[PDB]
Amino acid sequence: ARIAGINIPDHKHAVIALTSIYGVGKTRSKAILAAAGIAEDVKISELSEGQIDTLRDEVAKFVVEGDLRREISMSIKRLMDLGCYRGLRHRRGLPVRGQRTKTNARTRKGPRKP
Amino acid sequence: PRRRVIGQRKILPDPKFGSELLAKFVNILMVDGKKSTAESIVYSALETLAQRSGKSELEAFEVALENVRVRRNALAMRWIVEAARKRGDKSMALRLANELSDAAENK
Amino acid sequence: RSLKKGPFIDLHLLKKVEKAVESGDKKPLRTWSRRSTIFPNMIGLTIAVHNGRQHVPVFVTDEMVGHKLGEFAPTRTYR
Amino acid sequence: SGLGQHTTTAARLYHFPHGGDVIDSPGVREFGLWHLEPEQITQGFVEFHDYLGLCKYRDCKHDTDPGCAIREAVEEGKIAETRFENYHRILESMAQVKTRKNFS
RNA sequence: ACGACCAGGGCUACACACGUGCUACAAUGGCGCAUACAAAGAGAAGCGACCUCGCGAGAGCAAGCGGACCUCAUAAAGUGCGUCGUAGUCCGGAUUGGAGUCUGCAACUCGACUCCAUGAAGUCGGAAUCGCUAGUAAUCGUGGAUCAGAAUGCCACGGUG
Ligand SMILES: Nc1nc2c(ncn2[C@@H]2O[C@H](COP(=O)(O)OP(=O)(O)NP(=O)(O)O)[C@@H](O)[C@H]2O)c(=O)[nH]1
Ligand SMILES: [Mg+2]
Ligand SMILES: [Mg+2]
Ligand SMILES: [Mg+2]
Ligand SMILES: [Zn+2]
Repeated sequence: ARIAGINIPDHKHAVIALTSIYGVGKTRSKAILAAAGIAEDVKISELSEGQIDTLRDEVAKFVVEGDLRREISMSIKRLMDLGCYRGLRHRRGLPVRGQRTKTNARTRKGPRKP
Repeated sequence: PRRRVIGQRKILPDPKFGSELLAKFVNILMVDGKKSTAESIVYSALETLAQRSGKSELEAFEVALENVRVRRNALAMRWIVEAARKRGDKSMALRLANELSDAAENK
Repeated sequence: RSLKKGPFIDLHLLKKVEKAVESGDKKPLRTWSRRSTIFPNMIGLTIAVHNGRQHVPVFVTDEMVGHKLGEFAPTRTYR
Repeated sequence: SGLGQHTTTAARLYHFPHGGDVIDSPGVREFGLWHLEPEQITQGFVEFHDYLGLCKYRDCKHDTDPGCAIREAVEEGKIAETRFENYHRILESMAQVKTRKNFS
């Protein structure tokens, strides 16, 4: 089973296997299975090809691929090329939305070194 | 303890079997004051020990208790519960049942 | 962040936009409104945004519409 | 017989033929380390500056602690073991000088 | 002028260090559905039901109540069934983007919360060090003071134990 989301989902339940695509969490995977008509506890076994391509059309409304990687990235490129204050935060790897930088900024800064 | 020499508390026994010793066993596995989820694991572990690992459920626990021997019974029950947590099986009722099976056959 | 019923802008800076459209572009306009929402009628102008001690001119760009003027002025010098 | 004697006194001042002054020192066998914390003992050596912040934990005694990157630099051979064994002799001396008390 | 007024900024910075906490690393659990049991307080420029709309934060309409009456207010763990089957996972939720709610002249610096998506480190922690002898420890939620708004802090209150 190869979706428009070319990366192959694991041979498990349907709502878990759709989560592996970049851009589909737990809630959006429930919305696709509810709109198609497939139960969430149905595995990749017995999921016929007539039931896979109807999941390709429901996911086709949303851009969820490396094309979604560049749209998140170029939205940040809109900030950094503009010269705004928020664009300066992303270029140095600092927190943006109000987190402190005294201590406990290990996610943004990267590993410690004196 | 230097001056205050007192005894130790006598808790109410097992409501299912009437066993004083099994009431101290469920309190060791009990964490966060969850009595209702602790005794359900201990009862399901002993029923696995009774039906598929030898009859006389009250005696089958005692043979597993005897090989690992108030404080002598206390340290024996604590060694069963703490070794059952670091196993490879799926649930706590399955892990502690295999520990009592190994303690009955002293291995 | 802000509710959709009316984007906020100060009254003194809104008056500075209206004279700038009619009389043409001028020298960069000194102001203190770091909280105003940028409207499309400001595209092209240069607004000097106060950042604590001085005024930094900001050339308004098309994609700046909707943002704040405080998002273009660093308030501290880092070394 | 096998020792040295301190005959000359504390300090006598003179001048160079080019410029500057000289200061003589007494024969001194004393070690006053009552000044500051043992964090400043880590700063008292040049090459150990560049190896800080490389060990496992953020605080480290560097003697009985597992994963000391300073001890890995001595075991590699870039730092001689004479300086490392004398370094913890300084730390064990502070377990013996501090005993009674002293403060300025 | 070491006084006083106002605007904006700082008190929230960031290569680091230390103390104090929360949530975790999970099957004594995670999630979905069904469902049972608290005590103690707060409320008039206030608590705000019912009804209606939105996935939701909420919004509209609009009673009751200065209160053992009304409102906040459906306590949570637990119980019953189903599911995942020991893995960086349906663990854990950081960080970031996008779209919004509410408070207030006004949420950029620097607010709370919701929704979508992303899913860091972490698989029980060295030397060292702390609390506690019974309804205590552990853990579960609730309420209050401060407060326009802003609780992992603090003060109280019970549930299991
Ligand atoms: N062979 C030899 N002897 C030397 C040399 N330098 C010094 N000495 C001798 O060593 C001795 C000690 O010298 P001195 O300078 O007095 O020592 P000091 O350190 O000043 N002593 P103090 O602690 O009393 O001040 C003297 O007898 C001196 O002659 C050297 O290069 N070679
Ligand atoms: Mg996904
Ligand atoms: Mg999770
Ligand atoms: Mg006491
Ligand atoms: Zn070290």
